[PDB]
Amino acid sequence: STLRLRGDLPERVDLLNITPLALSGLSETEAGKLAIGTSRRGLTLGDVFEIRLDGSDSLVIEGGSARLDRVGAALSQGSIRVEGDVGQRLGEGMAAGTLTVTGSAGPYAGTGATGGTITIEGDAGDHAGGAVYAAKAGLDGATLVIKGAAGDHLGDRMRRGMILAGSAGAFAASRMIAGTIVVSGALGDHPGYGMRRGTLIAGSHGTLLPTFVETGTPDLVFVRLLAQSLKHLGAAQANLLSGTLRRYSGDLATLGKGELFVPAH
Amino acid sequence: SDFTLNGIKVEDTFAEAFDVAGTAIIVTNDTPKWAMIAATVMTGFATSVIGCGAEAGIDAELSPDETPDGRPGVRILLFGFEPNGLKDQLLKRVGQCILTCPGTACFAGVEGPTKIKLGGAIRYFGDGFAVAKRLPDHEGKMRRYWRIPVMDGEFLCEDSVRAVDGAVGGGNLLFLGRKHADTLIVAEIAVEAAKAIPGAILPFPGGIVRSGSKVGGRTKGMMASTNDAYCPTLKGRAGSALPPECGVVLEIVIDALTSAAVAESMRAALHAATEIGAQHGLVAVTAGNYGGNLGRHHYHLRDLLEKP
Amino acid sequence: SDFTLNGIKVEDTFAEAFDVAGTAIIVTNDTPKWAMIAATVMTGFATSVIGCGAEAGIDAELSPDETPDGRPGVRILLFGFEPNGLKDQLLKRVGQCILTCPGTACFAGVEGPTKIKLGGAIRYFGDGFAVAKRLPDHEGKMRRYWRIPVMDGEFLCEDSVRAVDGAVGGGNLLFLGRKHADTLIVAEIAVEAAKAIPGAILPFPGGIVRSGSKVGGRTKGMMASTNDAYCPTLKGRAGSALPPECGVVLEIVIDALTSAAVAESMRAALHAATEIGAQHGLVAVTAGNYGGNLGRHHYHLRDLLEKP
Ligand SMILES: [Cl-]
Ligand SMILES: [K+]
Ligand SMILES: [K+]
Repeated sequence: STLRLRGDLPERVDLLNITPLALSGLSETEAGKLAIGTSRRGLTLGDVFEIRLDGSDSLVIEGGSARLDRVGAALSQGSIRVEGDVGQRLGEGMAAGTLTVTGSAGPYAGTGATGGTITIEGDAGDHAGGAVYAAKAGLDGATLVIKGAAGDHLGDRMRRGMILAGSAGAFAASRMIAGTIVVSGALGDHPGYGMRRGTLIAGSHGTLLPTFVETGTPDLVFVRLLAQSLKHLGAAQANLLSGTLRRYSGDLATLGKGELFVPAH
Repeated sequence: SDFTLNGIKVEDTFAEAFDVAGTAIIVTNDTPKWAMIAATVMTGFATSVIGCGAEAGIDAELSPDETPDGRPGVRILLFGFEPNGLKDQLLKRVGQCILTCPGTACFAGVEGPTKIKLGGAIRYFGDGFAVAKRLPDHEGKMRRYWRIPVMDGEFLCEDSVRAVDGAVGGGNLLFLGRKHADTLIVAEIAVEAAKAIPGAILPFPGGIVRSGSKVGGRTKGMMASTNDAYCPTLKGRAGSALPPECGVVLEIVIDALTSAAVAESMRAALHAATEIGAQHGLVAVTAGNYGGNLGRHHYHLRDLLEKP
Repeated sequence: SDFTLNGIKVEDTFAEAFDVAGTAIIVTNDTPKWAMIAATVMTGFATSVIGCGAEAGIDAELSPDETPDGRPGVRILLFGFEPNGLKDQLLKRVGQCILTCPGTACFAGVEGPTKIKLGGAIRYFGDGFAVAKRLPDHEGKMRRYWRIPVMDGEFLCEDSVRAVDGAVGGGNLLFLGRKHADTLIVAEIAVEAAKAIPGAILPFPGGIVRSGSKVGGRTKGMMASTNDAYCPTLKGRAGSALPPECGVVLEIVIDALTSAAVAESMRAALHAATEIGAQHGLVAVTAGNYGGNLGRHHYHLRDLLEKP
């Protein structure tokens, strides 16, 4: 099933429940009439895309705009491939499956995602892996891979899962409940503000918080397990765990159960 | 009725084994030396489930490739009557023989249907500083481990360990021989053969038992008594089941995670003992039974004739 | 004014040890191998008295000259809270790790004021066939032994074993060091020094403890919890009792039949560790105390300065 984007989007678009499972049941003529527009004037799937449908769990959106909100949200089946850029809330509340994006992503990508894998070959927006307004948690069990560079508040109020970022902006892992974030390269200023639990590993790092204390350079069994887990998934950050690391305990402002690893020298 | 294997008489009996709860754990250390120290202290004081807490043994030493840790490890089995009694014994032993040993780490050894809490209970020694982590292993399965803070570092312990159903214990075959010194060697190379089978162990000291566990007794409510029939000091009188040439008897008890492993462990012991048996004075080989109605699994030596 | 020995800082504390019930037994076999197999399975699963039944260890290996049997033996100690709990643990362990082991024989190890029935209780496994014999030893004292008939032959067991009064356990000193691999070696050569003292053992695996048993707990009613002060993962925050150069802590726990042996066992470990300590990055050596009011015996490191 392929959706060929006809042209530029005049308004923001909500692609929720436009999952290959839902699309299979619908007829090709009936599926075209599904409205995805935000505004009162609205927009139907036929107005935006050239719909080619087949009874399959695989979906490919050819062409993407930064105005594609909630793309792949609540996805429980199959896969969605977006050859282009996307908007906010990539796979909001994704249950399971795979969701790959060629371009960059908007803010709040990965919110409330339970299972499956969200891959952004481009850059992630602000609050990538972070919780939305009034949200209990951000990433909640799903694996989030950003080959490019994430913005501010990566993994904000993250509860579960794993984030594999290339680069990260300021205030990464803020208000973190739990989880694992391995950014291969630079990490912005003030990481892990309010961190409760979790593991943050980065190659470079900016200025650290006063409530973070250094533990030293410990050879831990968990690091060995996390390394083999990244090796098995083909993660580029698997090499970051090869050498001896410098450790810091989670933000002491809250219960200091989180941690931060940075290369020794 | 009489059977002869490798020129040595073998009684046409069966070994009466029982159904038991069994589980396995993999304990790793930075060196194989301390991996073994950790397991040796855990397996000690575990020769029977009725008197000792459980029946424990080391299945195999693991190389850094055969382990989920990547560090040299030990696969160590534990058997108990009830899945609750087994959980109780594993919690005690892992908590005070594994956790205490420096640089160790506990993982689930075997796959099974019922679940046993391990890391989730020792986590409470962490006094609230322990954290839990979920990671996919080399096979692709999500596993949950606990990180207990300790003096040397972190004691990493997997939350749950699985207990295999249908683990069989009590499979035994005993040897009759002329002299203790020589006949011990027959049993020694017999246990070395049995240890090799995966998932099977021999809980008794060196695998060998010298006290013949007999069901019942002469006086009052005897639950266990010595096997006067196979005692050389009670020879010559009615009720002694050993010939005048015999002067020493030794028993070999095998426990395994799978019933087939009990039979294959017995077979390997039966053959290895008889091949060299004539040289060291092995008179005959029999198996221990209780009457047939106590234990579900019967391992007849007549089925163990085929070479391994 | 904190003491510094051999270039290594030594904390000006004391080790809080407790009074405990202690006894010793000598187990002999035909070969030194099987005497050790018997000793190793009995000592296992006995690292603390609170969780495990008792605290056990092997004092020293005995030659055929040092034994009442005339056969190579092993002197093995056992410690318990109460003389009744000590009696219960010895009966269980000798009954199922010594009696079961082939070619063994159990004798009383140490002399003491209180009496513990040992052979007189295992004799009931004989099912009425066991006999008692009274014979004078090489010193001229009349001793009573039991002869339990078993498969391999007879399990000879002395009727009574003596329990010495004033056995002390819990004497401990812990090492702070830069790296687990190297500092383990410091603790390893420390236990080898401590083992040598007669009448003293180290119950934990290989003599070393990695989990700092701290009295109390943060929440609810906890009997034991991890020692967050000496945990390297909880560094940098208030309440961490170790400097930034330190990254690993290892504890050594010593039990002995006599109070002086605990101090002398501590002294040898303290000196052996520091002599080689600078080579392996040993930062400092301190001792674990509970406040002074829990344990009667206080072993201050200020009195252990004199060379052995
Ligand atoms: Cl939206
Ligand atoms: K084996
Ligand atoms: K010694």
